[PDB]
Amino acid sequence: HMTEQEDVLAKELEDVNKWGLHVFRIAELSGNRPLTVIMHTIFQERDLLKTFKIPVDTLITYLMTLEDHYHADVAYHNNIHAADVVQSTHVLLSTPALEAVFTDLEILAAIFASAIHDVDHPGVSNQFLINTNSELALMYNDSSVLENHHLAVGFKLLQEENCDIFQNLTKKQRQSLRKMVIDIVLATDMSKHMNLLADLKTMVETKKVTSSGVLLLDNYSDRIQVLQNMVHCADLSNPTKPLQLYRQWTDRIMEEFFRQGDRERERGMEISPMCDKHNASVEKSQVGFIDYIVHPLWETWADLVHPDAQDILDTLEDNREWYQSTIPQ
Amino acid sequence: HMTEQEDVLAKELEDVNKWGLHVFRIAELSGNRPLTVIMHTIFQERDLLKTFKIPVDTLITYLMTLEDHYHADVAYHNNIHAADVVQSTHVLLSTPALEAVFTDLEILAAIFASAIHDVDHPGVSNQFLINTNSELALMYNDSSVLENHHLAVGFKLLQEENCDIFQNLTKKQRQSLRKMVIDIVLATDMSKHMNLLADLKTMVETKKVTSSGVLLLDNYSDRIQVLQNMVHCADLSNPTKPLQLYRQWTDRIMEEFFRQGDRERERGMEISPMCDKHNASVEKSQVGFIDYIVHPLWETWADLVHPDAQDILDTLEDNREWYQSTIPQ
Ligand SMILES: CCCCOc1cc(C[C@@H]2CNC(=O)N2)ccc1OC
Ligand SMILES: CCCCOc1cc(C[C@@H]2CNC(=O)N2)ccc1OC
Ligand SMILES: [Mg+2]
Ligand SMILES: [Mg+2]
Ligand SMILES: [Zn+2]
Ligand SMILES: [Zn+2]
Repeated sequence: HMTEQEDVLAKELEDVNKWGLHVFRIAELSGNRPLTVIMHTIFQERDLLKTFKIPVDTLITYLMTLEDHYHADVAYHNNIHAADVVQSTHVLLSTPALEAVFTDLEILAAIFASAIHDVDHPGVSNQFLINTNSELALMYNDSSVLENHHLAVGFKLLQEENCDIFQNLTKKQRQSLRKMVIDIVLATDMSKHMNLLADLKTMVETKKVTSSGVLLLDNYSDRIQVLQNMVHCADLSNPTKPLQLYRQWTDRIMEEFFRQGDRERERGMEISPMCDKHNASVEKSQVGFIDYIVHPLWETWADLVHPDAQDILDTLEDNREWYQSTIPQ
Repeated sequence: HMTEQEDVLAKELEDVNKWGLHVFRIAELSGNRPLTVIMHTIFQERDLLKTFKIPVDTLITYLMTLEDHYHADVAYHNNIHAADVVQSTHVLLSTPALEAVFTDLEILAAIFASAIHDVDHPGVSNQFLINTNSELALMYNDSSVLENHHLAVGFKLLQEENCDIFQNLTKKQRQSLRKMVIDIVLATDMSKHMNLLADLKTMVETKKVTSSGVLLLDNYSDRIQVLQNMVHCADLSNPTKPLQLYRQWTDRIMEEFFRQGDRERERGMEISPMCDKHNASVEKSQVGFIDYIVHPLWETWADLVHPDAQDILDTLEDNREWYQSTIPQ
């Protein structure tokens, strides 16, 4: 048996409540199982195994199969990105503006949704699967193709031998969870982003708070909408992390994009924007990504949970300043 | 070779442009192939084989497989209902208010959509497939489960040997058709009906007509919306047909509903509304169906194509009066 100083994985896992968790280091030290150990740590930390009577060996067995179904040959959409979205949602769930707001079931749904939200991603976009007449695009009628697929795989895996982590939820619990999880993952579809954000701004206009700053969320509609946006912000959280995490995420999305561009090229198709290795502006793309998508979203979020997300918003403008100012790589 | 007086099938098929076509008689006389002969007649009549260079043996082969994938053990959602929706859309396409309004591609899409809109229906509702945790509900995330499935089957069958009736459309034609067909079939989802109708009323408020009464439809949005509502009206056209057709449709939907109710019963589930053979009011249900769904829809349609649908609307109030007035069966 090892000493505290020796068990470097447990040591890193103590940072699970922090924005800026060294998730790549956790991936390396867990033997490429970041999703499994991070999910397990989060479930213990939130006392979710006890609350829903999830048997630990059932949780581990489900986590392993789910993690097995992220592709390790995909540079960005893989188990490490899933672990990062899970961990980022976990931190956002604990912002003071949201203190005691969500039930345990809603917390389960948000973390479970984050965990499966990209399962079995092939490293190519919805648009590429539509344009190449893939079996998934045919199956799903060109509409939210991957996000529909992530949901169906994440639920189906629950039926494997000893994988049903929801076996002791009541029928009604399982039905509400399912509903919430579907609503959250479908909302990760980037073609939904402009309306999601437009409607988030609208609900922030008429938000109600207790005198001590806690949000009041009285109904399903308002509750689910915060959770959809929360997970979406978690998904789009790379540029708000410490620069050295951020840069690694940027190298991985570019590598994945370039590989799609190469498939397009050998298939004789037009190369999609930002997917051409011979014609790339990595830094300018990040500045555009931040100016057009990431900052508008995080500014509205910070409004919703004011002043909780101020440091996140400062880091984001800093990283934007850095990508804007650097000498190209 | 037969005489005109002997070829009773060709004789019935001359009624293809009429509301009140004897579709059950066509089913019997075609050897249970109403969808095939009615689609073929409509394609010839509209000169669609020539316009899109569909080879006749390709059309027939696709029609036969598509018709084979409607279930003959299902009382209502079967090949005869598909043939009736196809034929009813065909007549609505020819209302004077819509004279020369739609391109040939849009006409193809509406008739093709009608033809596949219920393919492989199992005779049980979306809600039953969700409640029994079926593989389709899992696949499609509880959302438009059957309508997603109808689309995916109708497109997939095109890939069978000699079934590609769209082989000579340009890539861009095939892409617009696909888009239109998906938009039309997804709109047949009854959970979409209240919003479809609310939005149809809104567009009727600001509709524009030429001085001779032809609708002006300048953009995709307005065009697709009329086609969605057209096919939806065709789907919900049973109570607007001559009484003796109407009554046969009513016996078939009740029989299908009762069979679902029986599956629910033997599975020990609660029996869904109108699915309990031991507790049914066939006539009152039709009056409710007309008052709540069918008449509100057809009144708005008749507004849109005024005065074209007046006879349809008169027949509907007549049939409603009849079901209201009868001695229970
Ligand atoms: C390609 C450069 C511009 C965009 O950058 C990024 C884009 C994303 C969104 C991904 C890409 N596809 C998605 O559906 N979600 C995430 C991280 C990124 O960089 C760190
Ligand atoms: C069950 C009696 C009340 C409803 O009657 C009818 C309902 C329909 C709509 C069908 C039923 N399900 C659907 O998705 N579309 C069609 C014909 C009917 O009667 C002639
Ligand atoms: Mg995704
Ligand atoms: Mg249907
Ligand atoms: Zn993601
Ligand atoms: Zn139908």
